[PDB]
Amino acid sequence: FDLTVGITDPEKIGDGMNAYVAYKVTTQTSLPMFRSRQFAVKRRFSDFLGLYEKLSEKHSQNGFIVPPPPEKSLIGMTKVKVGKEDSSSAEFLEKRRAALERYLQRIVNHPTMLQDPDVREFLEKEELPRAVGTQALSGAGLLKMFNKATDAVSKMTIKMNESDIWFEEKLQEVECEEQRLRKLHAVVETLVNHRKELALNTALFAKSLAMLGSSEDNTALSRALSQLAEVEEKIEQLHQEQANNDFFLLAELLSDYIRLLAIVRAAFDQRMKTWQRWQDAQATLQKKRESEARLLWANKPDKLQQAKDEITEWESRVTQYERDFERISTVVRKEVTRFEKEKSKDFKNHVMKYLETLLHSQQQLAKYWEAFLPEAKAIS
Repeated sequence: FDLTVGITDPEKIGDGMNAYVAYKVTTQTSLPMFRSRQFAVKRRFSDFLGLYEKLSEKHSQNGFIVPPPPEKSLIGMTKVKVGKEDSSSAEFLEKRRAALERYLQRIVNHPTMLQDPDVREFLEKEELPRAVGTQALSGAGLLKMFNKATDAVSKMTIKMNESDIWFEEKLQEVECEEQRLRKLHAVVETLVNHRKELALNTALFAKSLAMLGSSEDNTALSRALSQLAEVEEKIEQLHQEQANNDFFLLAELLSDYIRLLAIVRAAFDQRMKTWQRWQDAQATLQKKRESEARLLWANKPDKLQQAKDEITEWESRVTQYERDFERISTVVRKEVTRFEKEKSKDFKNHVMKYLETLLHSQQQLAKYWEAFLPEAKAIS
């Protein structure tokens, strides 16, 4: 609907390792679910992240993807792309703001799940939202580790279902995706390596004019070289700004593509879990109760009514699983059609960044080269 935020208020408590900021959020969307219709909240970086990961666990157990926030607490410390949570204090605040508004736009991008009242009232107020969210409670961590170790053994026969007709595309694109993101972000790290010393070389190009000041001083030469100074500074500013912004755009796109793909691979892993749930449910309910029917001639009506209500309730649970297969697959239809429209949306976003680079390149290159035109038609 309406989302126009102003990220302000750098309330720094500690500097260096994982700086926590109560930053301003100008809360739009004046729909009548939002009470005051004009309000701005503060959001403390120690507070809302843990509660949002709690709510992310909640809408993960019914089954959805999460938008990645600015990450911390073993998520923003262990190989986001390199690491360095020490740098999230003063210089990568712009990276925090960028991925923060990516997170906010992806919050907007689930309009069916946008009608969640608790997170709307929490982002609607500024209440210092429940500061116990900074946490280390990974007792489910090793649990899901050996669950992943079991799924890596027992995924194969369930892959052969109708799931294959929907997963062969995702497997092909995740193989091509990990190949192209390996190559592309390796190019990004080499860009981080050499664009900075390229900017330093442009600074030494400027200092070469003082080196010319240590030589013959002719003013016709001096005007030309002092004009070339601001020429190379404009060129350095333009393409270094492009090499910064478009490349961390594509880096954030690769990162949240990785995280959303990991979420949906985990979701199909839970669908395989529900497969083995109904499978061993049916195996116990049939084998054990036809072993009771087998043991009819231990004649009492106790195991007869036990057989009856056990097969009734537990095959009702089996039918719950076989209907929840269409429920989970329908949720999969929803979130993968969300993926096609979201891929279209952020492909449009980085392609409008490309043609926006073309547009500001057109108007900037045009304006300062026509500003250089009279001093090209005259002495430089």
